[PDB]
Amino acid sequence: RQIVVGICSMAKKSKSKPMKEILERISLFKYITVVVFEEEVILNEPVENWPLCDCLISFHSKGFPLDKAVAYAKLRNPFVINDLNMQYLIQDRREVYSILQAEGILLPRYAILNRDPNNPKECNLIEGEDHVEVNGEVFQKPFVEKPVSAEDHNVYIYYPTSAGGGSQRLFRKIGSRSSVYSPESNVRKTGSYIYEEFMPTDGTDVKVYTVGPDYAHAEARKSPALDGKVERDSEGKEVRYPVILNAREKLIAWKVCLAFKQTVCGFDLLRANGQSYVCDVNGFSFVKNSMKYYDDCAKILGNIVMRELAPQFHIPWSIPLEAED
Ligand SMILES: O=P(O)(O)O[C@@H]1[C@@H](OCc2ccccc2)[C@H](OP(=O)(O)O)[C@@H](OP(=O)(O)O)[C@@H](OCc2ccccc2)[C@H]1OP(=O)(O)O
Ligand SMILES: Nc1ncnc2c1ncn2[C@@H]1O[C@H](COP(=O)(O)OP(=O)(O)NP(=O)(O)O)[C@@H](O)[C@H]1O
Ligand SMILES: [Mg+2]
Ligand SMILES: [Mg+2]
Ligand SMILES: [Mg+2]
Repeated sequence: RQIVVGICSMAKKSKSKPMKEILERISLFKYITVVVFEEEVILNEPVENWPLCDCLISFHSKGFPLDKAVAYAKLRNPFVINDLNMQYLIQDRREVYSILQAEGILLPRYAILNRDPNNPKECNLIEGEDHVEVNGEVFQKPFVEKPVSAEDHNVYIYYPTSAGGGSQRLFRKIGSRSSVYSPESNVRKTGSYIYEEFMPTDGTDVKVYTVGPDYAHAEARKSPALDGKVERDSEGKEVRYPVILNAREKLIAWKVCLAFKQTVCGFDLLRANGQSYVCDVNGFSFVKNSMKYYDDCAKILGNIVMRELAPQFHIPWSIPLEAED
């Protein structure tokens, strides 16, 4: 019998072009059958009625019942590609940063401001014109202010007086824009935030996409900290710039993939001051518009499934070679 790979995510993800590109390729594996769980089933059926699988690829996005996925994995005990419980922690930037620190991964100097919504003024924040003090720790402008919820993309950057003051307000892309300037120079007064040092890059962010700990694709985009206008080619796709990871960065990718237990993992790197700093870990994420990524990702995922489960199924399997980039 076939080894069944189950895909469990919201339909927007399960029917996305990159998902479909990868699944058609995984399906080329002789002994693998792919089953995509229907969103209506995920949302409305108890987990006892969900399809069986031997290997589970499942990940959280908006509206996804992560508690049900975890209960399904508990019930059926499949081989899990991206750990489900870690996906609760990935929603909280404080937990992400704590894991990165515990792994010796360079990240911006930071402090957490936890604010009681009942007594918002009592928290340990002192604000000057050109700096803040968070639990006594000083951040000179420019600094970054991130909501503790990793799903809240309202990240603000505060400029020093020497550069005109005010702030850049980033947000989930709305059309041709990913940020805007604001004359406001004072920090937000409601909510809990991570404050961190601004790392000077060349104006680009590096996005890294792992498929297991030994393969990572990287590419760069214009930072929204810049001016907020999204760069587009004549075709209307967002401009992306080529990146090859250095030896240190390839190790970063290995560590992030393993520490978060996300085989398929996206994260952000800031190249600054001759080092590379992780500033965000997003979990499950596919590269778009690269035929070579689709090929490599599907092959790697298929080989992981076979290596783990071929002996159980008495299917003969010799471990092949695999790419890094
Ligand atoms: O609801 P918001 O937190 O504000 O943002 C959603 C995106 O969901 C982010 C999210 C929220 C909760 C958990 C994980 C991820 C969601 O991402 P995904 O998790 O579905 O990938 C995003 O879609 P995409 O990544 O495809 O751009 C938007 O969802 C629109 C939406 C749909 C249904 C109800 C509300 C909102 C977007 O909504 P708006 O455009 O109205 O802000
Ligand atoms: N410490 C920093 N120094 C300089 N730039 C930063 C810093 N932190 C964040 N940024 C910039 O601000 C952007 C958004 O911050 P990030 O921590 O990536 O938030 P996000 O909202 O989780 N993004 P994503 O989940 O990738 O959609 C980054 O891509 C960088 O361009
Ligand atoms: Mg097949
Ligand atoms: Mg990011
Ligand atoms: Mg993020």
